[PDB]
Amino acid sequence: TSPPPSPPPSPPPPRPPPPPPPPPSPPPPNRSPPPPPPASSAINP
Amino acid sequence: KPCQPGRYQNSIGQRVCKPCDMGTYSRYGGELCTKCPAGTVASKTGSS
Ligand SMILES: *[C@H]1O[C@H](CO)[C@H](O)[C@H](O)[C@H]1O
Ligand SMILES: *[C@H]1O[C@H](CO)[C@H](O)[C@H](O)[C@H]1O
Ligand SMILES: *[C@H]1O[C@H](CO)[C@H](O)[C@H](O)[C@H]1O
Ligand SMILES: *[C@H]1O[C@H](CO)[C@H](O)[C@H](O)[C@H]1O
Ligand SMILES: *[C@H]1O[C@H](CO)[C@H](O)[C@H](O)[C@H]1O
Repeated sequence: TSPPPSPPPSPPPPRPPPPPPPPPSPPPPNRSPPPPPPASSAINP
Repeated sequence: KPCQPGRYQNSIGQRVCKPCDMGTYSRYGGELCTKCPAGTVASKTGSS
């Protein structure tokens, strides 16, 4: 006698998870300070 | 009188010496504060 109807294609796995978040991006470069004012002249006599 | 250590004065005819910011030192009266050499430190602003 002939066999039965051959089975279907079994499903795939339930699929993996996603990637976690990234770290906090670093801070901007520390800005430099300004220039010293010019040398003032003598005070009033 | 000359400026005391830790102070500088880069102008003529003034009656006040100014203090040196952190990272710089100064001996007895000098025109400008000189940065600490490589390998040495100075924390405060009255650094001598
Ligand atoms: C199913 O199989 C048998 C023999 O295995 C026969 O050929 C039948 O004709 C077929 O339907
Ligand atoms: C599919 O499966 C059946 C059995 O159910 C049989 O082995 C066939 O030969 C196959 O094609
Ligand atoms: C996976 O499923 C198919 C049919 O869905 C078949 O029964 C296989 O035997 C099973 O491994
Ligand atoms: C700042 O850097 C982090 C990596 O630590 C991340 O890629 C951010 O998207 C970026 O803007
Ligand atoms: C000015 O100062 C900041 C931090 O002190 C930084 O080094 C810059 O490169 C400089 O130009």
